[PDB]
Amino acid sequence: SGAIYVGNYRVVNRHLATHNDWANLVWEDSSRDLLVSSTTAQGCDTIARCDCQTGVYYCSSRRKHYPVSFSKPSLIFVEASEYYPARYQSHLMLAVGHSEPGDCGGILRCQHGVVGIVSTGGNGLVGFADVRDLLWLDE
Ligand SMILES: NC(=O)[C@H]1CCC(=O)N(Cc2ccc3cc[nH]c3c2)C1
Ligand SMILES: NC(=O)[C@H]1CCC(=O)N(Cc2ccc3cc[nH]c3c2)C1
Ligand SMILES: [Zn+2]
Repeated sequence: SGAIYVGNYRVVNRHLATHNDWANLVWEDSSRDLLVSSTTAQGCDTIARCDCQTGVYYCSSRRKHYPVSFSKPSLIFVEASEYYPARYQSHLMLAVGHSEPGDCGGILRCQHGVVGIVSTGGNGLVGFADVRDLLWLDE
């Protein structure tokens, strides 16, 4: 679990969105595993606007933060799960690191701010849904 709170927006993994997220829906993209909902209270998380390929992510299944080198956002095949059939997930970045399904929502940050959230993993990999291209989150 986990979310990004920026301005009047809440960014979550689409597969973990709640009834309240869907009732206040702003945008969603199944191919990216992202959903953004509106909030009444202002958030002050900062989104990175950069091309960093290193950062640190929070891993809830270890209660620890880990440094990572990750790939640029790209279209990657993701095997079927109980939430999606087998498909290409877009805007996904991979890195070597520990992740389990419940780690989804952990934030990846660089020195500029929030880069994305954990969305995939397995066998010593961790995949993050990028949010740096969503410029409208800042307005
Ligand atoms: N026309 C309708 O039936 C909609 C209109 C807008 C609307 O908020 N709902 C209720 C609702 C809310 C969240 C969720 C998640 C899943 N289903 C939901 C249903 C019903
Ligand atoms: N973005 C997706 O399509 C997700 C949807 C929810 C989901 O359970 N998965 C499989 C998955 C996710 C993380 C991990 C870490 C280790 N094994 C994992 C297996 C894929
Ligand atoms: Zn950066």
